[PDB]
Amino acid sequence: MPHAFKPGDLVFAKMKGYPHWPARIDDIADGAVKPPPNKYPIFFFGTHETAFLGPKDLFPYDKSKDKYGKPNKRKGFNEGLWEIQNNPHASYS
Ligand SMILES: CCC(=O)NCc1nnc2n1CCCC2
Repeated sequence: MPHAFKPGDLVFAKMKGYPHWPARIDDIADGAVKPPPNKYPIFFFGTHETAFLGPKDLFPYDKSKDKYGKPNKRKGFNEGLWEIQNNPHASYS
């Protein structure tokens, strides 16, 4: 059965106006800004941006990749597909 989300989990993450996007749950570094309650820090592959999202917008990657993991015209998306498949746990700073 499923656990709660934890840092390192791979997802497609949904935000208003964008396609379901390759992303990971991030850790919060010591001394860095924490997310609001009930929100997770989501690192978006390709764009390398971070937003705070709750589980309603987080789709586990294994289950969802058949539907959401196809090339898209949006800036950063196809780079993001490469990252989530080939080196999802790397430093992208
Ligand atoms: C998250 C930061 C933001 O609002 N910038 C717009 C934006 N541009 N590409 C993306 N995003 C959002 C999430 C999918 C990747």
